[PDB]
Amino acid sequence: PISPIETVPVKLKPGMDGPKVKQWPLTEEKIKALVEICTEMEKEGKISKIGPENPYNTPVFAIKKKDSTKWRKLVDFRELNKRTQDFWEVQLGIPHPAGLKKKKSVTVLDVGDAYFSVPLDEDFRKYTAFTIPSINNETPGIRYQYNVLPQGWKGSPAIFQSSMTKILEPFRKQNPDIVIYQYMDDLYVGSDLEIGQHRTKIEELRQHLLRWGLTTPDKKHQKEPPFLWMGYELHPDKWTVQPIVLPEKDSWTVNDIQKLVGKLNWASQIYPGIKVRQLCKLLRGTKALTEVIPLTEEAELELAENREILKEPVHGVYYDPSKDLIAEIQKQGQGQWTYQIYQEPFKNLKTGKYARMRGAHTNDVKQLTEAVQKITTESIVIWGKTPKFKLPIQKETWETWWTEYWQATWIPEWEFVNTPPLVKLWYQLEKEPIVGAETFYVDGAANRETKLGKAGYVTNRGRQKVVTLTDTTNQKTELQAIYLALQDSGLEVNIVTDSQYALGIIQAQPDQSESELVNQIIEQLIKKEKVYLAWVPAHKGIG
Amino acid sequence: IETVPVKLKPGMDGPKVKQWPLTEEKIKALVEICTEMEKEGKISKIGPENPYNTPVFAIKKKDSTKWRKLVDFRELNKRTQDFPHPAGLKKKKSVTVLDVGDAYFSVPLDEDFRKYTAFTIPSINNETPGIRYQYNVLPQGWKGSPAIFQSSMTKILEPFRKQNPDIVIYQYMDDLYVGSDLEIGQHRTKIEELRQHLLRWGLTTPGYELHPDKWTVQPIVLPEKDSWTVNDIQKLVGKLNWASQIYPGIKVRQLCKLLRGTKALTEVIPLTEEAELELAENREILKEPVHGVYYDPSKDLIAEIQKQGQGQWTYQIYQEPFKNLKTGKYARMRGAHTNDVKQLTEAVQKITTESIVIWGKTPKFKLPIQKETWETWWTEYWQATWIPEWEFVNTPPLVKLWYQLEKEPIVGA
Ligand SMILES: Cc1c(Sc2ccccc2)n(COCCO)c(=O)[nH]c1=O
Repeated sequence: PISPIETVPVKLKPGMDGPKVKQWPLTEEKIKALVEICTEMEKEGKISKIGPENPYNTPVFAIKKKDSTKWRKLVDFRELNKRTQDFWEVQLGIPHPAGLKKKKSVTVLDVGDAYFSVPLDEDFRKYTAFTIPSINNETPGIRYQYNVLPQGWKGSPAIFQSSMTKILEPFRKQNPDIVIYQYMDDLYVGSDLEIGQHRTKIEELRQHLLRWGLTTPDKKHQKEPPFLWMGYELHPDKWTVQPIVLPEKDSWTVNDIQKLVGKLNWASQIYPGIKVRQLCKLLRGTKALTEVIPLTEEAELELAENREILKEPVHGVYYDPSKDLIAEIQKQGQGQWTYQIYQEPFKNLKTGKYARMRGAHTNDVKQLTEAVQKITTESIVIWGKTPKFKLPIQKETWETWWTEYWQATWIPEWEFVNTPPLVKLWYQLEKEPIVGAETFYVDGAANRETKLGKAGYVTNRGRQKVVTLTDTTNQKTELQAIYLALQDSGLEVNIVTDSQYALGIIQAQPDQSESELVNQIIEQLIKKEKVYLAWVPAHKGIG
Repeated sequence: IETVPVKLKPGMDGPKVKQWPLTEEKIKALVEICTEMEKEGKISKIGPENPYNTPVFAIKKKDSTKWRKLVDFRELNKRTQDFPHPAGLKKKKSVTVLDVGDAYFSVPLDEDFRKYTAFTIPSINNETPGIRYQYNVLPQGWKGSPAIFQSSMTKILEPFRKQNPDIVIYQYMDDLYVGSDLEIGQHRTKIEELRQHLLRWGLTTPGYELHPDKWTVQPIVLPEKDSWTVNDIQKLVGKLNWASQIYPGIKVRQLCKLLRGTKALTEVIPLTEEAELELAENREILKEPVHGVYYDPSKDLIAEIQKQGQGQWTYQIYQEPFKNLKTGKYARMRGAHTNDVKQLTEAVQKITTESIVIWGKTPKFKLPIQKETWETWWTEYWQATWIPEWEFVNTPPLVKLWYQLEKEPIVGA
């Protein structure tokens, strides 16, 4: 079958010329096959013999099929694909199940063979030149070239898509009640027409594609719902996740552990409970990927525990435009949040979780915001709209925070949902000095070269201290100064320092950071009921 | 109509920007607008053979309850070949911006260059391939556009120009800035006349508009107390020390001397005669903008924005740090209380407008916001035909405190 559709103008990359790689020697058997098959598709008008005026060549190979014991063929278009121009996109982003609309009936058109139905740009055809050699280390060989889109050629997938787009354009217009999704060779058609009505339209569609040289199977064929589509299992009323199986064995290698943790980490999105904490530990100081690791009992319980969670098959539902989109978020710990987008309570569309890395200095509220944002984007791409949020935070808490944050931020229309643990500001620096409180004039310095320093303080109350520190840096020293100040201070403290970093703590006041020292300071800050941190010009007279 | 051959800067290749996800609502609007434009022969559908792409989106201007298509030609423009600005409008009493964008749709664009104007309308949940279009006529927001329409524009304006030399007309892309010193009445009506003049030629050209000089770079004022506490002086000193970067004549030693000795922050300190002077002196230095700062045309303009909280925002337009050409304090627009993005975008626009009026150039923005946040909602409040360059930064606390001290009138108006 070969369609009468206009070819797409395809050209090579700027300044490049067509493939000229030589052909490999073949056994009498594979040669016979290649001749048979090539003559076959030649008669079908798919390929055509060419004269010696074509210097281009690409290596063809033969190999018995996937349970057939019959010889197939394959052309190695690598070189050609390297020279072929870049096309826009082959739609890199697939429809997530949660974004599909519930249809009374779906049908899958397997438009596979179609690749060999769309004609290739004539001018370009010459570049697909390939040769069927001869035993006799002959004179010439059986030369051919593709007239239709070659299987495996860079442009084929893209072209095929647009060609299909054009062919389906009219049908869609004349049948606006039918929705179609295109995915390579699979054409998914769904609607809400009484069984018979549906069947009829499908036939019209088939007839339609047929007219344009597109062969499609008879009897509303091959696959039927549930559709096993890329890890997902689509049912008429809900979608399910393919059973993620865990390899129960008694010997574990580094590689096998990494691969395991991988699957386990993907699973965490749909199974908020999976943990790999211990599992990761089995990778410390690994010398070889094939090294066997004695599974600790802690890991046994974790891995086993994970198996019990994966026992229950999870299923999400489809999108119904006539209902609101609600997204609820929870905090499972510092930096770990869970969310579930749904319309009707418990009838979840999509769920997931985000794991953060504390970084230089961040805070929960900030992270919540960062989550809301990600979720929002995800929603817009899926349901083309932003969900209403149900968040575990006080409106007052939010107000107090954002109205004073140095950076611009925003959280879409949300509603408070009293579900502990609620995220709250662990501490708040005072906006002015505390009356009747000790004042610690802190300072610290360390020799950059020797990494030897001193950190201490002096108070308006007479108290003083200093500590000589080995192997440290000025940053640590200054922070240390502030730390000690907080240690011996009291419930209400005023601390003045010339540290630039402290200034950062003032402007952001994070409740988590990578520097353990800062973490210490944070925990210390959370203990105090009143702390006023003030900064003054370094190397000046303030002391 | 005959067409002028346009080309990309030597060595450059066409833009290949990725389309940002759009909400269903605006996607519909784009389809609506695009199908219409297609029929009118403005744009043509293209296949996948074209690898180039530029982002598109839809916005609704204030006082406009119908969608308009905006494209992010920034990438393309920067790659387009190069081919006047007065002063008067800067000094004018009132200026009116006119959207003369449509006029471009009349002029055709060089066949071979069209490929570079490729854009895509996204599909919800990637259900279907995005619709790929391409311009045939001049595109709005493109720099080459006014650079081609120049001829028709000058002629079209000549009569009004010659019968009204007391008015300044400036064109910056899809906008026409018409300023005059005439009082509100005459000006409004005169603009209406200029409009009708354009209407007669074909294209529809849609308090009142701007006011050039009522925008004065306000100085930085230092607080005054009957008595100062250790803390106060510390703050004051901290600011001054930083300010010396802009005004090297600022000194703070005498104040620092009063700040010697581990005493309570609440402890009050009497200002010594020598300190009184140093302080007073600094006020004098700060009374006016630094000398020597002159706009260098060849260099780009930069604009830093700072969130002051309580709805206030501060900004600085400069070319070299501290050597600011202008400074200002933006107040929240009546209504945009719940979100910063609203205020930020609004601010961005107001500033660019002024950058245009004064220098006739778009300043690069240093936005105090996380990329992710900005990219996701800026379109929702954008109401300008142009899109300025921007980068995101971690706002240093010191600069914020300084400008926070910008002088404010006892009564605005
Ligand atoms: C096309 C389509 C599908 S099928 C599908 C296949 C691949 C990607 C997206 C949808 N399904 C799933 O229903 C299956 C059981 O009836 C659906 O619910 N709505 C649709 O419009």
